[PDB]
Amino acid sequence: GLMQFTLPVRLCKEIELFHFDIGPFENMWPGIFVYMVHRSCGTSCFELEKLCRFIMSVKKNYRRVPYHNWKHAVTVAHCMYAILQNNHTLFTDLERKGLLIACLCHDLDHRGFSNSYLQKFDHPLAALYSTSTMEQHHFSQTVSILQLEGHNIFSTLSSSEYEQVLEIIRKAIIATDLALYFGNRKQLEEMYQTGSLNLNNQSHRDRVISLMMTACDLCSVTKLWPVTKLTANDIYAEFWAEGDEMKKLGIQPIPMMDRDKKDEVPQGQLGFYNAVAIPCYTTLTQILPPTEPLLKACRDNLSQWEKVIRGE
Ligand SMILES: COCCn1cc(-c2cnc(N3CCOCC3)c3nc(COc4ccc5ccccc5n4)cn23)cn1
Ligand SMILES: [Mg+2]
Ligand SMILES: [Zn+2]
Repeated sequence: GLMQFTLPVRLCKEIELFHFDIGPFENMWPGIFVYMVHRSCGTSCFELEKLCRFIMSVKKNYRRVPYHNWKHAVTVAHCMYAILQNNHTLFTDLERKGLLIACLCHDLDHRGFSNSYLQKFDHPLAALYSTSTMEQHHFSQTVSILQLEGHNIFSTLSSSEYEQVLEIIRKAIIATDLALYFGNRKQLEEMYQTGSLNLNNQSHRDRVISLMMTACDLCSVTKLWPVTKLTANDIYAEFWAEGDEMKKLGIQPIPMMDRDKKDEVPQGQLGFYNAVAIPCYTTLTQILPPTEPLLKACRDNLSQWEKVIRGE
């Protein structure tokens, strides 16, 4: 059904840009993921029938929430695409496959509630996945969907190669738990500076991949402003929707998840960039220099928030 698709020539060149925006090509998002895989791992790392089967199932299990939904998955997948394409040598054939799948499934069957909420109100997900709650569920879902009839796109890997690819996927879905980013960047940051970072060192390698994921995951901040500005709202609908349930249970939510403090949105976003996004994209560039356009777009949108906060 999908299989017969081919991307328009108008988009081939734009799709390679880091600041590419999938937004006005909704009914092509699956096609673009077929595209980004064929361009990266060639047209014969997955049987086309099995890839298309898998993507549409991935789509199915993305809910109709405001931010953590199928649009957000593809956008992330795209960033990693642009990262991988700009640093083609540095990552193994096997890693390229995993990181393009892992991104796509990184928020699979997401409920639009944080781990804070799922843990504060004792959700069964928090009963099972004690830390990194939603992030563990997300990987879980990749497993089941892979085990579905005719979905195992990796089935052509050796038994050992198969297990390596799941590890990579699992590690990269967990690293998108922002709680782990701070420590991950902190440790990356020192390794590079104290001069001990080493691609060859597999534990070192995993952190590079984890930060990559965090860069792709938040990459809405790296687009043209009228995209970035629109995307900001999407996250807040979700956040405030969380707060609102808390309130219906007698509980006051924190400012970010309280729609009565929406006049502070620029304030939050300006502080988010400075506390999270900028450091992320600084350490990504420092380690992966040709991926610098991200940091550049992140700054651009930062001063756009400045402009707003002080009224221009
Ligand atoms: C506990 O919530 C889950 C963990 N968490 C997620 C975030 C977070 C993630 N992504 C954000 N993006 C990516 C998409 O483009 C918009 C920015 C993000 N923005 C924020 C905004 O930060 C705040 C902080 C305090 C605020 C207080 C009042 C009004 C707005 C605020 N925004 C938090 N996150 C912060 N903590
Ligand atoms: Mg997540
Ligand atoms: Zn995400």
